[PDB]
Amino acid sequence: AHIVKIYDTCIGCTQCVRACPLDVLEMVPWDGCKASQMASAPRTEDCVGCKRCETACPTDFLSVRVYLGSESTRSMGLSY
Amino acid sequence: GMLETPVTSAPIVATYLSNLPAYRTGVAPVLRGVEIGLAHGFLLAGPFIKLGPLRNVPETAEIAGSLSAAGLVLILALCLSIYGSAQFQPLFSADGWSEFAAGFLVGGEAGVAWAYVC
Amino acid sequence: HKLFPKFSQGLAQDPTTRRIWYGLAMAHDFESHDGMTEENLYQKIFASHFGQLSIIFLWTSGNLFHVAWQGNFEQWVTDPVHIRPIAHAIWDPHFGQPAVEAFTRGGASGPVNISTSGVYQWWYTIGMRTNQDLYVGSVFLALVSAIFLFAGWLHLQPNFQPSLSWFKDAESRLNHHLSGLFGVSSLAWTGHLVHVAIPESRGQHVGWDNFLSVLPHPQGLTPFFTGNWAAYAQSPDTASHVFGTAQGSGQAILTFLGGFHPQTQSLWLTDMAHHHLAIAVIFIVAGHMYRTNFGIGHRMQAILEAHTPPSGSLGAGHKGLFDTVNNSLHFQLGLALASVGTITSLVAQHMYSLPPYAFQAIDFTTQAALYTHHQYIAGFIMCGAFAHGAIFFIRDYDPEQNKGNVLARMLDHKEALISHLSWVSLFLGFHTLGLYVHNDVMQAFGTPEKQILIEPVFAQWIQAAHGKALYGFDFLLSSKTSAAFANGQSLWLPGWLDAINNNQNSLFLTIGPGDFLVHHAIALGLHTTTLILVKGALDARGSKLMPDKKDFGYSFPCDGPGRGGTCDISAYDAFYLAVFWMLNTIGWVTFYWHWKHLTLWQGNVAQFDESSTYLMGWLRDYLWLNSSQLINGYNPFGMNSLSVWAWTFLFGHLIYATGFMFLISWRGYWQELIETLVWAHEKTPLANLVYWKDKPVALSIVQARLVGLAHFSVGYIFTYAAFLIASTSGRF
Amino acid sequence: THIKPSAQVVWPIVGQEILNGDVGGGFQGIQITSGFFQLWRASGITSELQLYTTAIGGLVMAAAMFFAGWFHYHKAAPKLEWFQNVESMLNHHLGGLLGLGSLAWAG
Amino acid sequence: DIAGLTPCSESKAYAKLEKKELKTLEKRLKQYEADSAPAVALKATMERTKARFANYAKAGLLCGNDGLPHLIADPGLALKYGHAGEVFIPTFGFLYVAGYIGYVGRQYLIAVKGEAKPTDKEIIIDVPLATKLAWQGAGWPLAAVQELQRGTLLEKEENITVSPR
Amino acid sequence: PFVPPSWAPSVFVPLTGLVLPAIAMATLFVYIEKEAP
Amino acid sequence: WTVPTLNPDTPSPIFGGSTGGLLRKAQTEEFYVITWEAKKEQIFEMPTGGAAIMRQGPNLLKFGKKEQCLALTTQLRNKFKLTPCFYRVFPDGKVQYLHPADGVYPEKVNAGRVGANQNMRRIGQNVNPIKVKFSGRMMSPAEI
Ligand code: CLA
Ligand code: CLA
Ligand code: CLA
Ligand code: CLA
Ligand code: CLA
Ligand code: CLA
Ligand code: CLA
Ligand SMILES: CC1=C(/C=C/C(C)=C/C=C/C(C)=C/C=C/C=C(C)/C=C/C=C(C)/C=C/C2=C(C)CCCC2(C)C)C(C)(C)CCC1
Ligand code: SF4
Repeated sequence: AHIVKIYDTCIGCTQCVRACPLDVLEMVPWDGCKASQMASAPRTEDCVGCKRCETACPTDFLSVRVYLGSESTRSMGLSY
Repeated sequence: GMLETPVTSAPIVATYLSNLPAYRTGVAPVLRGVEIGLAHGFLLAGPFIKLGPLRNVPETAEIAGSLSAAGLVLILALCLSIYGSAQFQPLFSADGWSEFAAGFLVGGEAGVAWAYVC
Repeated sequence: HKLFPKFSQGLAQDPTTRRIWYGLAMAHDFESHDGMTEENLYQKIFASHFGQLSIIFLWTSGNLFHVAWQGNFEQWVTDPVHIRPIAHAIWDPHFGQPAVEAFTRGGASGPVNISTSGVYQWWYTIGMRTNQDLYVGSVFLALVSAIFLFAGWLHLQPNFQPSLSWFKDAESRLNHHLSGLFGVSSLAWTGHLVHVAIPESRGQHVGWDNFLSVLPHPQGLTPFFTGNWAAYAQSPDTASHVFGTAQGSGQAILTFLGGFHPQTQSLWLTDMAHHHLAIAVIFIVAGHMYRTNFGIGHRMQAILEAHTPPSGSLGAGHKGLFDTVNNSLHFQLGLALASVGTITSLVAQHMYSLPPYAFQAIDFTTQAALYTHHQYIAGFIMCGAFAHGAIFFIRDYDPEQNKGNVLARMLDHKEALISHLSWVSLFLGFHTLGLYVHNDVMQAFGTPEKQILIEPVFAQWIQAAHGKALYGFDFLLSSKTSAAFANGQSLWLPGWLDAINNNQNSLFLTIGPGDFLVHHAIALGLHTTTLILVKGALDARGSKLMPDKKDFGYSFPCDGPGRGGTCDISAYDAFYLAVFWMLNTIGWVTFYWHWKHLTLWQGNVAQFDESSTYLMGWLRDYLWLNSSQLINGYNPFGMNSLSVWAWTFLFGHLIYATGFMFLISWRGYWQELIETLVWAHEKTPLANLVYWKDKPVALSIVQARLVGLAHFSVGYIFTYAAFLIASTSGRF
Repeated sequence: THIKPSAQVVWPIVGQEILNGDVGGGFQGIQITSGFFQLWRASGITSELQLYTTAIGGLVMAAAMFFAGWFHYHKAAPKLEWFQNVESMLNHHLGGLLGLGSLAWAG
Repeated sequence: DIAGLTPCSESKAYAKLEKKELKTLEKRLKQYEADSAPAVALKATMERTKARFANYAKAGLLCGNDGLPHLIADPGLALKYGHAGEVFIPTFGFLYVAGYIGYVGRQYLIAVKGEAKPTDKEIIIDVPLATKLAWQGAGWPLAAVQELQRGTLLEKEENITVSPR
Repeated sequence: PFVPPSWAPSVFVPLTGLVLPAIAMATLFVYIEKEAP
Repeated sequence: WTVPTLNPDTPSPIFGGSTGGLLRKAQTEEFYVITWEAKKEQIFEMPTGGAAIMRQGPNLLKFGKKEQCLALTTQLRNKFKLTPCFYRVFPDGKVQYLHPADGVYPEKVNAGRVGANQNMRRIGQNVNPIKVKFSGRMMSPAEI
């Protein structure tokens, strides 16, 4: 399973969520930004590590980070 | 679903594949092994005789060809044995595949020995 | 899940074929295993170093055994000019009778290989005369290898495991190593030379039978304890001495004559004896420097805390560096590999020009093989030095324990470092390539008198400073009225001058504008490879494209296509890109070495002087010309003894080309192809009853770069070794 | 049979003049391998004047093609259903282009 | 002379190479007419060859054991033995023209950064401003050392760096 | 008494060329594919 | 909103059968089953290759990985304005519902979700790799 972390520089633009091809991230209530939205990664067991989320994030630097960890059958994207 | 095809789903092809010894579902793995070995060693005896390095020296071409065929059958039986040792931890079990590999060894050596006489 | 690999349960739970390759590639990276502590790390490293020692001594015992049983060593020593050294016999049942006839060269019973490794000259110089001595040496070294293997097993046992304080004791280890392992070993080698190897060259057998009854000097130990040490330099070997006999012999055991023996064209044994004796005394004195449990001695942390200059030009100086060398193993391995690579370059540079062993430098294929071998060894070891330095920065560097010292101030001005390395690389590339292309255009248009030929007056100035009377500068060793010339004249200069004013040896070869252009190409290759390696070491913590690069590690594939795309961004990938330049640079130095020595050995150095100033002269007169007998090793008319080097030449071209596949084509093509193969196997009847246990996937990106660079380098080495050995052995 | 076809000459500067080699016919230039000479002899061309006239003609046709481009983009640009008449396009190209081409060439 | 090199006017392989090139040119010449254009071209080639060898022997070049001109790159040795026109005067000529180009480019960059569209002046060149800076850049070493001595040649540490600096 | 006999290549070369590589690859293949308890 | 259930007797879309379908992962490990309710009969692109007619009403397809179900969900959601949901099916018959596991799609905020894997700091405030050496495994410094 890979390691996906969310950092407090998130501005709740929801871009990372709508970029993941695997439905790993979601938006939660929060009070740290004007949008009152923060990302969260409750389903990192299905994450393949494609890093579309990191591409979609506007902040400098990134507020979502994917650390490629141990591989499984789900993280390798195997249909077999 | 699976792509419907007159090659993958032909009746006479299905009966022919059901008649071959890898599919009969109720014969012993030793019998499957000796039949598969009597087929494959008999066919493998050929090109070692006709094309091997001793093919033009008379009286020794068939001897060296069958001896190399028997060595290759022994290597194949060792491959079957280590495949069964790595795979399962009636044909698809450890005891059944070990009986199948021993039957392939016996049938392949018998097929090479029968091809030397023929 | 599966057992293998037992050090990583993250790899053991991998359902793919990636598990096997990553268990192989991560077996010896002990710092990142499951449950690895620091004491366990040092203990496994200590046992692994024992294992390397045992493999080295088993390798040497095998060389000795195959020379003693299959070589012609007892026949080689009688006429070492006209008899080829035999490495080992050939038993290849795939052979035919022309190959058995052609590899039965002489004087052998069957097919044998002719050695280029130079072990006969070394063994004959250090005193071997018979095969039985080599058998005794092989049995002794197999016994020593078994002892080191047992000690590697032994120091892992729980009553024999050393503590962490034993490994981090730096003063005791430097004192014992510099005293014992250097000075006592050099003193014992002086003892070997004086007691055995000098009398064997005098025609007298000194073995374990009679060494307690044969005096090395006719007055033993009375000049040594009287202090009359000049008595051991009296009556050296005459300039008409036949090596291995008593004709023209001497009595001295410790001289300093300079130059070469006249017959063997090699260094004097008494000079090497007083060499090892002097440096033995120097290392035993140097090993009494640091503070062990005796009150006297230097304290290394106090030395590092002292050397901080005023005005703050180095900041905090060397403060806090003792806890970054002693606590880190990658820093120590980087220092060790930097030193050993530079020393290996030194070994090659001083063994081609000052050949130590008897009847070396008349065996030309041995010269070329030894130089090329140790130069490529040095190149790989230097790239490993910079790689483990980048690994130090990623894993072991603590910035709070280095606040203001020299190592942090290197990270502070890293952009100026990389920029000035970029400037010298671009300068040397533009002007060296421009001068070569200019001279190629002048040679093409029929006017060689227009071509830019810059004379190397600085290195010729150095050669005149060392005593070479060809360039007419006449200063400091070349002028008779010099102070250094007059002071060194009685003792070591008359051999050095006779050997440096000979144009038939490799001692300070005559140089010119081709040598100019190639030395600046060598500077280009060194500064460019240093640019990639230093830039990988310094941008390892992070760059502006990737500020958190230290959080991913040393060897990660990429960071994805975002931010413009980040391919080959890790420090491992900078190592990967720098191995190509290392191979390039050592290829330049060995093309240059080999072609200048081929033109020396043939006689026409004018051919090199005329053709080395333009790259078409290289391609025509070194690569095309010297590969005629190579590629004629086998042909439709027959074969000869060079057919194995022709097959190895094509073999290297093939492995090179196959590595281009892994370097050019990348993963996702192959992963889609393997998915179609998985479908094809699971749908084929009577073969889908057999099914894989590990799921087949493509090679990973980092694995692709390693496999491509591996095939690339192996094909590079085999191609050039085949060409070099075949040309130098076939034409001489 | 004893003259090498050459139709490129270099100017005498920086020594590149050596490229003008002895191709025969009292000429010095670069031997060409495009095969234009054989194509011109096969077409019945005998003088340099006819080749010059063909050069002027081809230049005129180039000017006509660039005018046709500018015209059919900026002044009178065909509609989409003109381009989609593929049956008519095949008829006109098979008759007029290949057919009348090889007819006029046979002529 | 220097490094055992003979002068080219004294070297014999120099004259041998001159004679060999004239021999190749006259072997190519002797298969044409007298007043034809290949004959005129080859005679101009031979004239330039003789003039080039006379000019190289005139300038005091040093030839080697193969008869080719060698250059001396040491300021004091070349100024002592009269070889300053081959590296030393060419290196200061190059530094003049290279610093010319660099100073004109730097003044163009600083001139176009002070506008509302610096990139748009970088793509589409302001030709009058470029020609003005190109003519004014002849006093570039004086202006360069004056910008060096005022501290306006350098940017301070307001530069872009990485988090470990 | 060091010299190995004249038949020693004809036995030792096919031994470490075929038989010990086969035993080594078979033992390593069985060790790779073993399930953890 | 409550968690829905899998009806195995749901009619599949009209499709002639591809070679890019299921493999032995469906029989040995898992396969994922998508379900949506259509408004009309209309052709869509199958993510495994080819075209297929969906039926008016409920539909049912089974794929081999999660990304195929997300690709079909994104296609049916952005082009046809539909609300699908895909499940996880084991060879025992165990059914695991997900997407939307909240019931509301994750591209908009909903109360009741608990934030997981959120570091409450910047990325420059991570520790150095020297601080996490000699743990039980490899650790990136962002793990703590
Ligand atoms: C791939 C191309 C190729 C081919 C066709 C050959 C062919 C040959 N080699 Mg050479 N060899 C090759 C590559 C090849 N080699 C390479 C790359 C090397 C260097 C590594 C060598 C090194 C080498 C050596 C050292 C020697 C040979 C020898 C031989 C000869 C006998 C080999 C033998 O007995 O095998 C046994 C043959 C088989 C087991 C045949 C299996 C293939 C069958 C026919 C496939 C059947 C498929 C079938 C149509 C499917 C039907 C399906 C249906 C039933 C449902 C034969 C002419 C020997 C010789 O003396 O040369 C004359 C020999 O000593 N080769
Ligand atoms: C490095 C070890 C090694 C050794 C010792 C040999 C030895 C031999 N090979 Mg080579 N071979 C090898 C590696 C080796 N091979 C590799 C790595 C390749 C791929 C590059 C090949 C590719 C190859 C081909 C294509 C052919 C050979 C052949 C041969 C035989 C030479 C021809 C001959 O005149 O013999 C006379 C031949 C005989 C007396 C009959 C050979 C039968 C042997 C002796 C049976 C061995 C019995 C043993 C139980 C087998 C199982 C061993 C296993 C359990 C470890 C000889 C036995 C030829 C051959 O097979 O000859 C028939 C042949 O056609 N080899
Ligand atoms: C001086 C001793 C020395 C020691 C004790 C170490 C120790 C280490 N190195 Mg270092 N290093 C060294 C020298 C040393 N190295 C040298 C000389 C180089 C230059 C090549 C390097 C370059 C280097 C890199 C780039 C890396 C290391 C890494 C490592 C660590 C793990 C090694 C491992 O598990 O891979 C196991 C090794 C293999 C599986 C080797 C595979 C085979 C290679 C590619 C060669 C294949 C050629 C083949 C043999 C030719 C056959 C030809 C055929 C025809 C016969 C370990 C700390 C790694 C690390 O620290 O990661 C953070 C790492 O990434 N080293
Ligand atoms: C022969 C092939 C080749 C050449 C010429 C180069 C050249 C270069 N490499 Mg590359 N490299 C190569 C192979 C090569 N490499 C390979 C196989 C790899 C492994 C992937 C690398 C990996 C690599 C790395 C990792 C780095 C380099 C760098 C460099 C530059 C070094 C500085 C220098 O010498 O500038 C002199 C310039 C040249 C020699 C290039 C020729 C420029 C010509 C003369 C100018 C244009 C002429 C003409 C007007 C063009 C007309 C074309 C027309 C269509 C308009 C130089 C451009 C380094 C760098 O960027 O340093 C600043 C660097 O860090 N290389
Ligand atoms: C079958 C078609 C065909 C073939 C084989 C030829 C053959 C020839 N032409 Mg002619 N030509 C043709 C039609 C063809 N022509 C047409 C349609 C035109 C008007 C555009 C011309 C206009 C033309 C001119 C102005 C000249 C020639 C010349 C020549 C000769 C020179 C070599 C050459 O052109 O390569 C051979 C060409 C081919 C092999 C490919 C032609 C394919 C055509 C375009 C499509 C045919 C498709 C057909 C239905 C199936 C054929 C499939 C395939 C095997 C080709 C050669 C005899 C030269 C000459 O007269 O020298 C003495 C010359 O100056 N041709
Ligand atoms: C790039 C480095 C470099 C190197 C290796 C050389 C090498 C040399 N220089 Mg040159 N030179 C250089 C750059 C260099 N130069 C530069 C940049 C300048 C302008 C400042 C000069 C200006 C210059 C003059 C005026 C003279 C030399 C001379 C020499 C030769 C002997 C110098 C000596 O013995 O002192 C050791 C070498 C150095 C310290 C290297 C730096 C050289 C400095 C700049 C000048 C040293 C001159 C020396 C003190 C005078 C010796 C007098 C001689 C009769 C013994 C030697 C070949 C002398 C000569 O012509 O000998 C035949 C001489 O008279 N050089
Ligand atoms: C270690 C270096 C080394 C190398 C590279 C070689 C290489 C060779 N040996 Mg020699 N051998 C060696 C040491 C070595 N030997 C030593 C020290 C002895 C004395 C015991 C021998 C005794 C010997 C005999 C009697 C013969 C050879 C022969 C050969 C040749 C054929 C290969 C073979 O079958 O050998 C087999 C190897 C042995 C019999 C001894 C090696 C035993 C050591 C302890 C193995 C070490 C294990 C190794 C480090 C790791 C293996 C496991 C790993 C691969 C997974 C080949 C040139 C044959 C030959 O000469 O052909 C013409 C032959 O007949 N060797
Ligand atoms: C990355 C890194 C690293 C690495 C680095 C390296 C790898 C380096 C290299 C280095 C080197 C590789 C160096 C070298 C050096 C050398 C030198 C510096 C030398 C000098 C010499 C001299 C000085 C001499 C002189 C002389 C002469 C010439 C003659 C006369 C006499 C005399 C002797 C005086 C480390 C580990 C730190 C860590 C951190 C990171
Ligand atoms: S990596 Fe692929 S899966 Fe993991 S988050 Fe970014 S997009 Fe979603």
